[PDB]
Amino acid sequence: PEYQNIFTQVQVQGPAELGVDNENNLTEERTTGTGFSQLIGWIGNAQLGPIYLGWFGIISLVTGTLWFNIVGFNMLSQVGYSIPEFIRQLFWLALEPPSPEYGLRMPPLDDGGWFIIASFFLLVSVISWWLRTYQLAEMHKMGKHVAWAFAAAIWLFLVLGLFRPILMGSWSEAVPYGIFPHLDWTTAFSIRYGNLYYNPFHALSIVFLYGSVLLFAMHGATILAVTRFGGDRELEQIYDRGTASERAGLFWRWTMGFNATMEGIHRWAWWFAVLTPITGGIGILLTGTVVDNWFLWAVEHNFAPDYTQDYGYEAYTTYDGFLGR
Amino acid sequence: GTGMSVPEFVSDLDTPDPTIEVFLASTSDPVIPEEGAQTAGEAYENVDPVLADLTVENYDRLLAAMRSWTGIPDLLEDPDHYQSKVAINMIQMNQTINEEWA
Amino acid sequence: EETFFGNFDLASLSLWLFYGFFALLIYYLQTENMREGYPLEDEDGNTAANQGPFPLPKEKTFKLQHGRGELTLPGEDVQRRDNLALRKTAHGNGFPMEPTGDPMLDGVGPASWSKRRDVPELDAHGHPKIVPMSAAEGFGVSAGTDPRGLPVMAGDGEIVGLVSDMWIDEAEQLVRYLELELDPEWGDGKRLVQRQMVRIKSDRVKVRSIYGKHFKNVPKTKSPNQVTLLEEDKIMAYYAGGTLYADESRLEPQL
Amino acid sequence: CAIGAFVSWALREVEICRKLGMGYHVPFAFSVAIFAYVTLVVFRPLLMGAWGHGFPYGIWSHLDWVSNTGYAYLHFHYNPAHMLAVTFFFTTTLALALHGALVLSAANPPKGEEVKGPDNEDTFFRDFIGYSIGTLGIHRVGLLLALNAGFWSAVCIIISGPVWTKGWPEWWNWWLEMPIWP
Amino acid sequence: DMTCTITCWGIGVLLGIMTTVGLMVVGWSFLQGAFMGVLAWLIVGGVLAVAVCGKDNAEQIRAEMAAARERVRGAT
Amino acid sequence: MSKFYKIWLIFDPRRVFVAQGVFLFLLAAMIHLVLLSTEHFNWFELAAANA
Amino acid sequence: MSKFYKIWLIFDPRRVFVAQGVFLFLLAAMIHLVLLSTEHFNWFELAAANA
Amino acid sequence: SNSLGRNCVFCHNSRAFYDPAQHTPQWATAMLGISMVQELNNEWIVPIGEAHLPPERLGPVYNDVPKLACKTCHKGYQQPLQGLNVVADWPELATTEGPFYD
Ligand code: BCL
Ligand code: BCL
Ligand code: BCL
Ligand SMILES: CC[C@H]1c2cc3[nH]c4c(c3C)C(=O)[C@H](C(=O)OC)c4c3nc(cc4[nH]c(cc(n2)[C@@H]1C)c(C(C)=O)c4C)[C@@H](C)[C@@H]3CCC(=O)OC/C=C(\C)CCC[C@H](C)CCC[C@H](C)CCCC(C)C
Ligand SMILES: CC[C@H]1c2cc3[nH]c4c(c3C)C(=O)[C@H](C(=O)OC)c4c3nc(cc4[nH]c(cc(n2)[C@@H]1C)c(C(C)=O)c4C)[C@@H](C)[C@@H]3CCC(=O)OC/C=C(\C)CCC[C@H](C)CCC[C@H](C)CCCC(C)C
Ligand SMILES: CC[C@H]1c2cc3[nH]c4c(c3C)C(=O)[C@H](C(=O)OC)c4c3nc(cc4[nH]c(cc(n2)[C@@H]1C)c(C(C)=O)c4C)[C@@H](C)[C@@H]3CCC(=O)OC/C=C(\C)CCC[C@H](C)CCC[C@H](C)CCCC(C)C
Ligand SMILES: COC1=C(OC)C(=O)C(C/C=C(\C)CC/C=C(\C)CC/C=C(\C)CC/C=C(\C)CC/C=C(\C)CC/C=C(\C)CC/C=C(/C)CC/C=C(\C)CC/C=C(\C)CCC=C(C)C)=C(C)C1=O
Ligand code: HEM
Ligand SMILES: COC(C)(C)C(=O)C/C=C(\C)CC/C=C(\C)CC/C=C(\C)CCCC/C(C)=C\CCC(C)CC/C=C(\C)CCC=C(C)C
Ligand SMILES: [Fe+3]
Repeated sequence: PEYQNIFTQVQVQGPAELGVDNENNLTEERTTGTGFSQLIGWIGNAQLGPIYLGWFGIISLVTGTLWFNIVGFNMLSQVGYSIPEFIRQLFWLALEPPSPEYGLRMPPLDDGGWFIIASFFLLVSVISWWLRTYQLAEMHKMGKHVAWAFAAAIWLFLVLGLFRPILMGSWSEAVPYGIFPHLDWTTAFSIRYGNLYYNPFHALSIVFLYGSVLLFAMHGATILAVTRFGGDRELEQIYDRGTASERAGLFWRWTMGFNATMEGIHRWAWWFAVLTPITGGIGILLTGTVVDNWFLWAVEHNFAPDYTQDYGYEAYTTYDGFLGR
Repeated sequence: GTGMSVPEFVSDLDTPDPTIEVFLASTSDPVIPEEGAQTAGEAYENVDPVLADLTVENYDRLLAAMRSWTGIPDLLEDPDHYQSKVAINMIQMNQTINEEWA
Repeated sequence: EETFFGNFDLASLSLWLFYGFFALLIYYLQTENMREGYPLEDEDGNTAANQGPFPLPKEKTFKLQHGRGELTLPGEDVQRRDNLALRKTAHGNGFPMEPTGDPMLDGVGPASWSKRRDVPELDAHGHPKIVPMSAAEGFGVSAGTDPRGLPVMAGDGEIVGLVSDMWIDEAEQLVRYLELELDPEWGDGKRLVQRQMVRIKSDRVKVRSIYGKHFKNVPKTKSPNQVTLLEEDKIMAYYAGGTLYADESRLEPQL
Repeated sequence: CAIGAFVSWALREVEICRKLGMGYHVPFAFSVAIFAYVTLVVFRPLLMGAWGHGFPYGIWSHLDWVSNTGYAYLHFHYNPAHMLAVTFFFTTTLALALHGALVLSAANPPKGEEVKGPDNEDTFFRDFIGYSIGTLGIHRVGLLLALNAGFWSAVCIIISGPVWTKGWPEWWNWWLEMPIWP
Repeated sequence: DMTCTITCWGIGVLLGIMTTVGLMVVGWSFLQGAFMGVLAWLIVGGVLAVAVCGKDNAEQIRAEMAAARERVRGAT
Repeated sequence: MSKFYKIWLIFDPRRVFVAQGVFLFLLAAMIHLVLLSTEHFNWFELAAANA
Repeated sequence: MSKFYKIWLIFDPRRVFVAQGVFLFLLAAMIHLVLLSTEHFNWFELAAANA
Repeated sequence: SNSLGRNCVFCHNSRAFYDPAQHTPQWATAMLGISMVQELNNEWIVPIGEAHLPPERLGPVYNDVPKLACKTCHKGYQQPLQGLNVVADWPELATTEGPFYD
C-alpha cells in the first residue's frame, strides 16, 4: 500500500539548534547541553533540551517538591516507616482533609494542618508556573493564548480547592491527596448531592469534552491526509494559500455542507477545549450552595423520565428458575 | 432498558452450597409424643429449658444435632464448663430469632 | 435559597446567560472562517444569487517577515488560475466537469495546483528552507535505510534510475525530497519526489503513484540549489494526479 | 437502520477522499467510533445473551442506563481499562488546547509586530518544558491519542460483563496478596 | 540496526511468557505471574538492546575510532 | 594492590564523586529508616518508654 | 588460562566496569534482603527475642 | 453486596438512592435485617462471652467479643443454604413456649 506517514523511514542528524533570540537576550538564562534520542525520532523530533531557567520556574519546582515530600513523608509515617508496606499500600494511602468540626479555623497537625500547608505550597507552585508561561510569551513577542488556556483549567482547580470550601464555610470540603481516595471523593460527592448527571453544567462540560476529542481526531486525520501537499506547514499555508488547504476545505464542504480555513479551525479547537473546565467549575460552584438535590431539581423542572414497569426480580423470574433447579 | 440486572456465570450457578449435603446427612424426623411419655427431667439431671422434652427428643437433639453442628463432641456433659452455659443461652436466642423475627 | 419568580433561580439565570453567550460565540466563530473563498459563484463564473445567512467579516492585516509586504483579508483571490481546460457536461449547475486535453499535463482535477508566489520559503536567518544534502554542512544519516544509490521502481515495475541526493529541511532536521537521476531511455535530467509518496526498501525505492512513461514530464526546478513554492505545488500535485489518471482502471468504478 | 447509515457515511467519505486524491485517514478514524458503538449495541448483548442489554434511545434516559450499569459492579472507578481511557481522554484534551494556543499565538502577534514561523514555536516549547515534538509529530500524537481513547473505552465496556462478574475493587487482590510481601 | 533491537524485544517477550508459565508451575496465579513476566520483558529487553545492539559492527574502524577519542582527550 | 591509582585514567573523577556522594547519602538514609522501622532499635520509642 | 588478558582486547573496560559495579551491589542487596526475609537468619528479630 | 453476593441494582435504583417509590421488595427485608442484627448483637451475643469466653478468643485490639453480621448467616449467598427448610424437622427450636408437634 501507499506510505501512511506514521513512522519516519530514514532519520538525519545535524548540529543542535540553540534557539532564536532578540534584544531581550533569552540566551543568558538558557542552559548548555543537548541530547538526541533515536527512539523518539521515529515519531517526532530527536533533540532534547535545552530549557529556560527563570525565577518563576525555580520557585515552582522547589515549592512543588516541598508539597510532594510532605505528602510522601506523611504517607510513609502513617504506615510505621515500613518500606515493604509503603510499597504494598501505595495506591491506598492519602493525606486527608481536615474534619468538619473545625470549620474554617486552622486544625491541628494530626487532623489537617499538614494538609493546609501542602495545599498552600501547591497553590504557590501553580501560580508561579502560570506566571512563567505568561512571561515567556511576553519575551518572545507572541500572543498570550497559552496563558489563557492554562487559566481556564486553573479556574476549575481553584473552584474545586479554594472557592467552594470558603463559600461552604469548611476546609473539609476539599479533595484528599491520593490515587483511590480521590476517586472515592468523586463518587461520594456525586452520591451526596443527588445525581450529577442531572446537573446541566456537567452535561455541558461532557458535551465540550466529547467535542474536543472528536475535533482532534478529525484534525489529525485531515492533516495527515493532505501531508503529501506539504499540509503540515500550516503557517505558510495561512500566509500563502496552497492546494492542501483547498483540498482539506473541500473535503469537509462536500461531506457536511460547511468547512473552515487553515487558521479558523484552531480557533474552534481552542474554544472547545477551554469551554470544558469553565462550565465544570460553574456547575460545581452551584452544588450545595444553591441546589442540594439535582434529581429533585430535574423533577421540578420537568425533564426527569418516568417508567411504567415494576421493580424486583420476582416480577420477571423466579429464584429457583435463575439457579436452574 | 434501565440497565438493572445481576450477571452470573453459568458454571457457577450449577454449583450448590457445599454445606447443604452435610446438613441433610445429620438431620432426622421428629418423634410424636405419646400418652404419658417419660420426660428427660425424670431420667437425668439437666437444665430447665431442656427438661420438659421427651427422652427420644433429647436424644436426637442433643447428640445427633448439636454435638455435630457445632463440632464439640462433649457438649452439655459437664454443667460447669463455659461451653454448656453458652449453649443454653444460644438455644433461647435461636428460639427468639425463629419466633419474634418471622 | 429562594426563587425570583416561579421556578427561576440562580442556576436558571446562569444557564440562560450561557445560552446567549454561546449563540454569540457561534456567530463569531462561523464569521471568522469566511476569509477565504467568498463571495460564492455559480458554474459559469458569475456571482450567485444566494450568498447565505452569514455576512462577510471585516478586514484584518498581516505583517509578514523579510520585507515581503502585508496581506489583508478578506480580499481578492491572488491564487486564481487563469485558463482552465475544462468543459461542462450539463447546461445547469451541480454536474461534473470534463477535461479537454491531458489532465496530468493541464493541472486539472486531482492534479490541480495553486498559483503561489514564485519565491522560496525562508527560515529565520533568511536562507532557503529546503537545501540539498550535499550543501548542508554537518548533516548525515543517523537511522533507517540510506536510499542514496538505490534504483527506483515505478508503478508498473520499471526501473527508471538511481537515487542521487536528498533535499533536507535544515531548520527542522527532516527530509523533504528525494532526487532522481533518469536513465537516457526514460528521459533526461533530474526529477524530485516528495518523501510522503515513496517506500524505501533494502534494495529499492518504489513509487506507486505514476508509471514509467510519466517520469519524463515531471516539472523541473529552474535552479539546481533551491525550489520555489509554485514549483513544489506543481511537482507535488503532478505526483498526486497519478493515483487517478495514470490508468483507465483507476478512474472507472471498482465494483 | 443506524448501523447501515453509519457504514454508508464512512464509505461516502472514502469516495470523497478518492475523488480528491488524498489519504484515507478520516474514514479509518471514523471506523473506531463505529466499532465502539457496535461493541455497545451488538457485541456485548450478543455475548451476554439478550438484546435487552443495549442502551435506550433517549436524551435523558440513556444516562440512567449508564448509571445503573456502572453501579452493577460496586465501584466502576476501580476498572483499570476505565483508568486508561480516562487518562487518554484528558491527555487528548490537553494536547488539543496546547496545539491550538501555540498556532494561534504564532499567527497572531501583538499589534505592530511581524508574524512568526515554526522556528519560533520550537524555541518556545523547548524554553517552556525542554522538548518540542515538531509540527508533524503533534498531529500523529493527537490522532493516536484519540484512537487509543476509543479503543480502550471499547475494551473497558466489553470486559465488564462477559469476562468479570464480581466487584471491581476485588480484582486487586492479586497485588494485595503477592507471595513476595512479608 | 533496528532489526536487532526488534529481535531483542521479541526475545524479551518470549522470556516474559516463559517466566509467566513457570510462575504458574510454581503455584502463583495468572496475574501475579503476568506482572513479573512483564517486568522481565521490559528489563531484559532493554538491557539486551542497549548492550548487545550497542556493539555495532567494526573490526579495525573501532580501534582508530577509539584511538581518535584518546587524542581529543588529554588536551581539552 | 599498589597499582590501584590507575582507575582515574579510566573514569572521570567528577561523575564518580557525584555518584559516590549520592549513593552514600541514600544508603545512609535508607539504613536509618530501616532501623526506625523496627521496635527493638526505635530510639525515640525506647526513650518514651523509659520515662 | 594464561591468555585470559585478551578479553580486554575485545570488551570495553569502562562499560564492563560499570555493569559489574551495578551487578555486584544489586546481588549483595538481594542476598541480604533474602536473608532478612526468613525467621532463622533475621538478626533484627533475634536481638529482640533474646532481649 | 459482598455478603449477599449481589450488586447495587439489587434493591436499588441508582438514579435516586433515597426515593421509596423506586425500591424493590428486598429493601424492606434488608431494613428488617438491620434491626434484627442490632438486637442480636446488643441483647444476646455481647452480654454473654463477656462472662464465660476464655481470653484466647477476644481479638487483637480492645479485647472485644466476636460479633455477628449478614455474612455470619448468608456466607456469600442470596439466602442461607440457598433457601433450605431447616426448621420443619426441629419444632423445639421454633417457639419459646412448649413445642408444637402438630
Ligand atoms: C456510575 C458511572 C460510572 C461510569 C460508568 C461507565 C460506563 C458503564 C461506561 C463508561 C464509559 C466511559 N467512561 Mg466512565 N463511568 C463513570 C464516570 C466517568 C468519569 C469521571 C467520574 O470523571 C470519566 C472521565 C468517565 C469516562 C468514560 C470514558 C472512558 C467512556 C466513554 C465512552 C466514549 O466516549 O466512547 C465514545 C464512543 C461512542 C459511543 C461514540 C458513538 C458515535 C456514533 C458512531 C456516531 C453518532 C451519530 C449521530 C447519531 C448523528 C446524528 C446527528 C445529526 C447532526 C442529526 N467515566 C462512573 C464512575 N463509564 C462508557 C464506555 O466506555 O463506553 C464504551 C460506558 O458505557
Ligand atoms: C460517580 C461519578 C460522577 C461524576 C462526578 C464528577 C465530579 C465530582 C466531577 C466530574 C467532572 C467531570 N466529569 Mg463527571 N461524573 C460522572 C460521570 C461522567 C462521565 C461518564 C459516566 O461518562 C463523563 C464523560 C464525565 C466526565 C467529566 C468531565 C466532563 C468533567 C471534568 C472536567 C475536566 O476538565 O477535568 C479535567 C481536570 C482538570 C482540569 C483538573 C484541574 C487540573 C489542574 C490544572 C492540575 C494542576 C497540575 C498539578 C498541580 C501538577 C501535577 C504534577 C505534574 C507532573 C508537574 N463524568 C458521574 C455521574 N464528574 C468535574 C466537573 O467539572 O464536573 C462539573 C468534577 O469535578
Ligand atoms: C544496630 C546497628 C546497625 C548498623 C547501623 C548503621 C547505621 C545507622 C549506619 C550504618 C553505616 C554503615 N554500616 Mg553499620 N550497622 C550495623 C552493623 C553493620 C555491619 C555488620 C555486618 O555488623 C556492617 C558490615 C555494616 C556496614 C556499614 C557500612 C556499610 C556503613 C559505614 C561504613 C561505610 O559506609 O564504608 C564502608 C566500608 C569501608 C569502605 C571502609 C573499609 C574498611 C572499614 C574499616 C570497615 C568498617 C565498616 C563498618 C562500619 C564496620 C562494621 C563491622 C562489624 C561487623 C560491625 N554495619 C547494625 C546492623 N550502620 C553508616 C553508613 O554510612 O551507612 C550508609 C550509617 O549511617
Ligand atoms: C507533559 C509536559 C511536562 C514535561 C515534559 C517533558 N520534559 C522534558 C521532556 C518532556 C516530554 C523531555 O523529553 C526532556 C528530557 O530530557 O527528557 C529526558 C525534558 C526536560 N524537562 C526538564 C525539566 C522539567 N520539565 C518540567 C515541565 C514539564 N515536563 C511539563 C509539566 C518541569 C517542572 C514541572 O518543573 C521540570 C523540572 C529537564 C529534566 C529536561 C530538559 C532537558 C535538558 O535541559 O537537557 C537534556 C539533555 C541532555 C543533557 C541529554 C538527554 C537526557 C537523557 C535523560 C540522558 C541520555 C539519554 C539519551 C541521550 C536519549 C534519551 C532516551 C529517551 C527515551 C528519553
Ligand atoms: C483546557 C483544559 C485542559 C488543560 C490545559 C492545560 N494544562 C496545562 C496547560 C494547559 C493549557 C499548560 O500550559 C501547562 C503545561 O505546562 O503544559 C505543558 C499545563 C499543565 N497541566 C498539567 C496537569 C494536568 N492537566 C489536566 C487537565 C487539563 N489541563 C485539561 C484537560 C489534568 C487532569 C486531571 O486531567 C492534569 C493532571 C501539568 C502537566 C501542567 C502544569 C505544571 C505545573 O503546574 O507544574 C507546577 C510544578 C510542580 C507541581 C512541581 C512538581 C515537581 C515534581 C515532584 C518533579 C518535577 C516534575 C517532573 C517532570 C515529574 C517527575 C519526572 C520523573 C522522571 C522524576
Ligand atoms: C474516537 C473517535 C471520536 C470521534 C471520531 C469521529 N466522529 C466522526 C468522524 C470522526 C473521525 C467523522 O468523520 C464524522 C463526521 O463527519 O464528523 C463531522 C463523525 C461523526 N460523529 C458524530 C458525532 C459523535 N461523535 C462522537 C464521538 C467521537 N467522534 C469519538 C470521541 C460522539 C460522542 C457521543 O461522543 C458523537 C455524538 C457525527 C456528528 C458525525 C457523523 C454522524 C452522521 O451523520 O452519521 C450519518 C447519520 C445520520 C445523518 C443520522 C442517522 C440517524 C439514525 C438512523 C437514527 C438515530 C439512531 C441513534 C442510535 C439515536 C441515538 C439517540 C441518543 C439520544 C441516545
Ligand atoms: C485544517 O483542515 C480542516 C478544515 O479545513 C480548513 C476543516 O474545515 C475542518 C472541519 C471542521 C469544522 C468545520 C469545525 C466545526 C465542526 C464541528 C463542530 C463538528 C461537529 C459537526 C456538526 C454537529 C455538523 C455535522 C452535520 C451533519 C453530519 C449533517 C449534515 C448532513 C446532511 C444535511 C445530509 C447529507 C446529504 C446527503 C447524504 C446528500 C443528499 C442525498 C441524496 C440522495 C440526494 C437526492 C436528493 C434529495 C434526497 C432531495 C434534496 C435533498 C436535500 C435538500 C438535503 C437536505 C435534506 C433534508 C431532509 C433536510 C477540519 C477538522 C480540518 O482539519
Ligand atoms: C442487615 C442484615 C441482613 C441483610 C442485609 C440481609 C439480606 C437479606 C435479604 C434481602 C433477604 C431476602 C432475599 C430474597 O428475597 O431472596 C434475606 C433473607 C433471609 N436472611 Fe438475610 N440479611 C441480613 C442478615 C441476616 C441474618 C443475620 C440472618 C439470620 C439470623 C439472615 C437470614 C436470612 C434468611 C433465613 C433469609 C431467607 C428468607 C426467605 O426468603 O425465606 N439474614 N436476607
Ligand atoms: C517519602 O518517600 C519519598 C521521598 C520517595 C516521597 O516523597 C514519596 C512520595 C509519594 C509516594 C507521593 C505520592 C503522592 C500522590 C499519590 C499524590 C496525589 C495527589 C493528588 C491526587 C492531588 C490532588 C490535588 C488537588 C485536587 C484534586 C483539587 C484541587 C486542589 C487545590 C486547589 C489545592 C490548592 C489549595 C488551596 C488554595 C488551599 C490552601 C490553603 C490556604 C489557607 C491558603
Ligand atoms: Fe494544526
